Amino acid sequence: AKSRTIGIIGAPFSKGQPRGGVEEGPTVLRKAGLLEKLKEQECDVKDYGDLPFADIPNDSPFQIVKNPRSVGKASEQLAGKVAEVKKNGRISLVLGGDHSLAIGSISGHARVHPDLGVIWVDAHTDINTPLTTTSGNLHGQPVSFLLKELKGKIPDVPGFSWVTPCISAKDIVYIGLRDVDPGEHYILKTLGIKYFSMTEVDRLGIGKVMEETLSYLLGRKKRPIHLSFDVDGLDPSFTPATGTPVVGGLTYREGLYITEEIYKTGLLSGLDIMEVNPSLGKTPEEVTRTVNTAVAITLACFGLAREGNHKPIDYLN
Amino acid sequence: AKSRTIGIIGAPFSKGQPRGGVEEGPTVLRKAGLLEKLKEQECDVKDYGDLPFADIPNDSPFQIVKNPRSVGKASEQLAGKVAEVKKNGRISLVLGGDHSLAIGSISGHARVHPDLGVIWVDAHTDINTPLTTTSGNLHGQPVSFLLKELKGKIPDVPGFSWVTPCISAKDIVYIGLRDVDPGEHYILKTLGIKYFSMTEVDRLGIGKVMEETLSYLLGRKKRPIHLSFDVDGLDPSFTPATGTPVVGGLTYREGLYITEEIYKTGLLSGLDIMEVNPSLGKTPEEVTRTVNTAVAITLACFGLAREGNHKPIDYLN
Amino acid sequence: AKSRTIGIIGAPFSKGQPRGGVEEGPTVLRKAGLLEKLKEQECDVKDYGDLPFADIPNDSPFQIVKNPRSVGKASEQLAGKVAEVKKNGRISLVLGGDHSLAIGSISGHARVHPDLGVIWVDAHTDINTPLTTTSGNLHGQPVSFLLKELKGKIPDVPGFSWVTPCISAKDIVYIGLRDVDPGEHYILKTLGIKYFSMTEVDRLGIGKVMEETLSYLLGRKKRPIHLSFDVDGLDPSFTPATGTPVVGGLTYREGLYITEEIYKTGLLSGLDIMEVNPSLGKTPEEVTRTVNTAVAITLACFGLAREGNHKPIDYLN
Ligand SMILES: N[C@H]1CN[C@H](C(=O)O)[C@@H]1CCC[B-](O)(O)O
Ligand SMILES: N[C@H]1CN[C@H](C(=O)O)[C@@H]1CCC[B-](O)(O)O
Ligand SMILES: N[C@H]1CN[C@H](C(=O)O)[C@@H]1CCC[B-](O)(O)O
Ligand SMILES: [Mn+2]
Ligand SMILES: [Mn+2]
Ligand SMILES: [Mn+2]
Ligand SMILES: [Mn+2]
Ligand SMILES: [Mn+2]
Ligand SMILES: [Mn+2]
Repeated sequence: AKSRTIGIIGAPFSKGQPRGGVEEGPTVLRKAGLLEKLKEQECDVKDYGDLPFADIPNDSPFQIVKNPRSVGKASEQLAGKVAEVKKNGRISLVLGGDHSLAIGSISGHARVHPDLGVIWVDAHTDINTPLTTTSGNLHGQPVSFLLKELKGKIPDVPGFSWVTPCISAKDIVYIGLRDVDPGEHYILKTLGIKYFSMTEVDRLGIGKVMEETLSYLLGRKKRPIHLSFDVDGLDPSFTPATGTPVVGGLTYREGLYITEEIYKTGLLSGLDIMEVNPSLGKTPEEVTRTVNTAVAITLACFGLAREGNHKPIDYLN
Repeated sequence: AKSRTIGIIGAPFSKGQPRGGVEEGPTVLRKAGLLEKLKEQECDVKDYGDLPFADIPNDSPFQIVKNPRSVGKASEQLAGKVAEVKKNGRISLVLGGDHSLAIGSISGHARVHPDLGVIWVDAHTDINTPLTTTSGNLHGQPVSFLLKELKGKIPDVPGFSWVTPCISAKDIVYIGLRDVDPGEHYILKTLGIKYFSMTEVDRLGIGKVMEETLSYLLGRKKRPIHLSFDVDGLDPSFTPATGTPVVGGLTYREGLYITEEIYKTGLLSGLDIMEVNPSLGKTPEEVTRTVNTAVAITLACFGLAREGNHKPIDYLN
Repeated sequence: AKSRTIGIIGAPFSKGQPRGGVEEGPTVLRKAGLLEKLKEQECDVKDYGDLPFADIPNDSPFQIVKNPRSVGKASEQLAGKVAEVKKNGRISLVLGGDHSLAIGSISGHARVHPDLGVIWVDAHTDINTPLTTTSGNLHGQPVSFLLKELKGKIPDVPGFSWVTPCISAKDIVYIGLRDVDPGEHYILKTLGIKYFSMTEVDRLGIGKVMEETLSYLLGRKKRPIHLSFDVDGLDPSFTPATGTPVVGGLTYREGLYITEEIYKTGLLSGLDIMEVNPSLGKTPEEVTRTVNTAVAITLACFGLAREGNHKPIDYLN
């Protein structure tokens, strides 16, 4: 089935942020048996392997922006790989790797499906520009590079000349926001982007959040869905092995609900599983908890339901 | 009052599953002060003791089905004990023991009140038949033995010739589901059983879940309610000393809400507190946490309200 | 701005309850950087200091009521300090200290704003009278001293002759109740006080809870809001270093939701942050978790939003 035909892309890349270990995310998600688990769920899985990201020595900052050429090149390569998977009629499944890789993942997905609408699950908006950033970490900026409305607000950053903004402010929905920088809040409000911060989740419940998200993106006409999932979108009691944990996040149940609802549209076309950092657990159990939650999230995207699943056969015979 | 008149039955039985210790459930719930706590809540409590379950040596399997004669006999004896408590005008309170004991609890209760509706609080449906089961553990099959629509799908299992299905698929509501076998999902869907898996709980909220459950069972006419509570229905952060724990369960609040709402009907007629296994805690605190949550759930069933309680006297005099 | 103009009052007082350490609540909230954090959020903060509470030797009980003169005097002094802050056109921010101090905090606030409405966030009603109390702890009685409908039910307690009931039963809404004494439940029902015990929160969701609370208090016309927040209203998994912890409380998210909603009215006029006890943590982390949650609560009251905040400047220039 279309909704269960997958192309796995490993993106072992960490230079969009300063914490070592996020490059081990594809390895640990594979070691947990993600591919096997998906195959046991009637998925047609093709593994495109782990992208080689050749070292760029002397990758000096663009102002405060760290490793621009490396981040630019990794996303550029990933865009080509995602476009190939999309041309092969498969849902692209990007195993990260820091969230700067979403530049390549969506850009690549938008080359084959330009009418796509994004669902961004994160505690963070990742919408800082190279000029509003105070950290210079590119995993906090991918959305600014992708938005058509911010063309003219993005300076010429080395490694990013290949980037053409592929999404309008109306084609993205945020879910799980709770750590937004002033520049980002300003951008979010002046561009009128649709979002459900934890405040809206608390007000409405995840049921109405999903009803509104899917209606806002798909109401007019069915279109492909790109879900960019930052594991820090979920509460640190579920995904603690991550770079930027923020308290009061989405529960394990809320995460499964989001992904179950997306599955049920039959329109998932791209998926990013990001910011899993296996060297950031306080104990080895914190690492396995994060990886297991990330696996459970991914499996929900491709049909795994809490009410159960069965094959189209008579089990009472 | 009818809703606070109780007959306690201990069912120290473990052979419906492979993990030792669940037979200690009645002991540990009693030691926690359950009887005394109920009496402090204006309950008329009579203790019918712990059933003796005389050893059946040479209880060889029926195909893959383990200890069929022992499970069959324990349920058969429990049905007789429950029918006696029901004849004595008391709400039967079965302290388990594994969930295969629900065969006897509900069969026994249905002898006195054949019009009863069942609320099944669990992470599992427990509706495998002796032919769909892959484990052969009878705690995973009690509902299949009880359903009238499955008559002809249940083979002649040694120890179960006394069983006559007493409930129709429309007389049961499941709450908390999150671990359903394929055969069970097939049965659940083809029989059109009403259920609220974690997915529906997430979508609707526990408020609407309870409104729908009580309307669905009591809308046509008021009838007696049998609540079969498996402690694994709740999240393992609340009930960890249990055999088959599954992440993402019902919260402590959701468990208290379900039982509050049932109490308020004035129609609770039978209660099962099952799967408490005091030898399955990782620490002694995990055991006391489980037992305390089970006690709290029980007290809500017999009137303990979070808003408070008061006697019909003038407290300001 | 009115909603961000604050007068800080430290109330290091513990004699309304028997557990030592709650007098250290103002110290630990200050050490966490509360004042500085408020100033970084565009608040105009004036610090009125920590009240000196002189020892009252020979403070004999009034029946079972412990330290009546000390509790009466601390509240009396606090009422004078709150009235001063209110006359200076600032929102009074009381850092406690036990909940007995709410006698002084609301009485003082009502002298300047007699039309105020009270939101009481707590696991408890604190509405026991000196005659319904079984513990004799005055932090479990402040509402009874304040209610006009209970005039004639409050005996002449030494230290409280200065007290004039300033609020009617219709001017108070409780949120998070789950541990109510019989006498308190009787008072709550016979006076017809509006409340959302954890049962109503579970039923309605915090969104509807807040909608109803604000409509019930502000419906007729805008009036000043007094939020008396007891950190035990929140679940002990968020605020464990407190005297009277009760399981199944409001979540970190729900607490922030209540305070974000109150901020948005622009009508917060009085705030109490009570029952933080830094000597009641099991680990040093339990203390920092409680203090951090209490800081987050206070900050949402003065504008800190989870969707983010920005200054009225062009961030894209
Ligand atoms: N503290 C946040 C908000 N802004 C910061 C930045 O701009 O560097 C961090 C970005 C998180 C990226 B993430 O969502 O992929 O984790
Ligand atoms: N993992 C579940 C689903 N089905 C399995 C089986 O058929 O043996 C397990 C039974 C649990 C019993 B219980 O609900 O009483 O806890
Ligand atoms: N268990 C409660 C209810 N009544 C008791 C009392 O009257 O002393 C306890 C007081 C807690 C007050 B507090 O909310 O300020 O913590
Ligand atoms: Mn991100
Ligand atoms: Mn993030
Ligand atoms: Mn069960
Ligand atoms: Mn179960
Ligand atoms: Mn209080
Ligand atoms: Mn309290």
